[PDB]
Amino acid sequence: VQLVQSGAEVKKPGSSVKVSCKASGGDTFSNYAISWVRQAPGQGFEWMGGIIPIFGTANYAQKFQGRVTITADESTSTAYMELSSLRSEDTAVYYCARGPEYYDYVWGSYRYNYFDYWGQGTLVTVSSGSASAPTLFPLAPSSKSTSGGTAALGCLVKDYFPEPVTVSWNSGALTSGVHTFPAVLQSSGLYSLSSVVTVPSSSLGTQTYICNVNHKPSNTKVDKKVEPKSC
Amino acid sequence: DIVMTQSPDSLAVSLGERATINCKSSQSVLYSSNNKNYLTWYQQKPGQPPKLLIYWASTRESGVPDRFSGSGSGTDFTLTISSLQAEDVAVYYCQQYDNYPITFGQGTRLEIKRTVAAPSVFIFPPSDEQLKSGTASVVCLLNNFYPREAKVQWKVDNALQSGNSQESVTEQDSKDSTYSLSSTLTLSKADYEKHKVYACEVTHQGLSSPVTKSFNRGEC
Repeated sequence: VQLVQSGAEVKKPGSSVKVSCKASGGDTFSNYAISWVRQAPGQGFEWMGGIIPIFGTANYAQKFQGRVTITADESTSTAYMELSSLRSEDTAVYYCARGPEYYDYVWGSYRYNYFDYWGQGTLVTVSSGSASAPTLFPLAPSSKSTSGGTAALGCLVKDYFPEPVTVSWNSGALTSGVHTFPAVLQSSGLYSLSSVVTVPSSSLGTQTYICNVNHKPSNTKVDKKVEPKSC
Repeated sequence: DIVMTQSPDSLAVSLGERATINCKSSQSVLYSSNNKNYLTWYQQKPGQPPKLLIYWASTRESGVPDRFSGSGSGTDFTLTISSLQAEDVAVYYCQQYDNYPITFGQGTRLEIKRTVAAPSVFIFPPSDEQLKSGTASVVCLLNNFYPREAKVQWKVDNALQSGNSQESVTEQDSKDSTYSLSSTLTLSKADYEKHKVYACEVTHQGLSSPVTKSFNRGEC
């Protein structure tokens, strides 16, 4: 069971967004419910609504009723949540989630319960600011970043907007010892973060180290080689 | 609407010991038709979606380790993690589905205790590429320490800096229960080139006295 969502976007206040969630192995669209829940950065969760694809019937939280539509396309096993008249407060990671249904013998209806699988989430930022790609600067390994048989090196991922970025090292081949720090929103209105990795210092003359950054909101990918300091 | 309130907001527990998280609902979430509490627990790690642990208050989801247990009824619920493991570092959330709208508690962060670990301290001058652009970012890295408290001070030509650095800390790492921190000092190119000696001074419980890492601008 796998739920794959559309990518992160920046949207202007007053616009609409449509987020997709595709299920792949359908049991899901035939026997389950699909819900949308959002999470503002640094906070908890709000259910927006859900649908039972085989019936086409959808319920929504009062606070979104009139402004949100959830649909589901059984031939593409894809569900969608369209949210209109976007406001700053709609900035959040939007998750689709699947769960089973139970029958309510008093309502005479199938109802949503717990969610058993969640998709990876889609960060939608509502802002009048335009998207901007990051610039990558090296954090070159040197005598001042080595200890014992270990060296630290990294990537400064500077001046992008909005979140998120994905940072990988060597196309995802290097994962051990990596720390990618949380971004800070700078006075300029742009984000920055560093990503660092510790490696054997004995590797520096022979192993290539590339920082790979993907910034979906500006449709940019950047790769930067990080080489040891040479005097 | 049902308000879900978790307690405590954060806890730190020793490995192999018991962690207890509470959740209280503003009204009963006991569904009479089948006499089940419509109360669920989820685990969320950073950058990751939530994962189901327990439903109907006390039924474990298939694949979930038996050290996870749920109990309670009506309005008062507990998630108990026995024999706590490193991989249990996460934020835990309760959720009700008795009443529409479905509602969630605000999360409880669980962190783990461990022995003191001093940071390894590293420094990075700004790149020549960045300086060409008019700005200098100088980065001081405090790698793999515990506990999270540390003092980090920049000195530029021996003058303590104020208001021009920014600190970011990672969430606790499952592999060794440590934190890492980046301190970035930002200067204009013109200010960066007025001074020579750049230093970051780190004080931590694991260091018998504060550690300074420094460089001289322009030097090997």
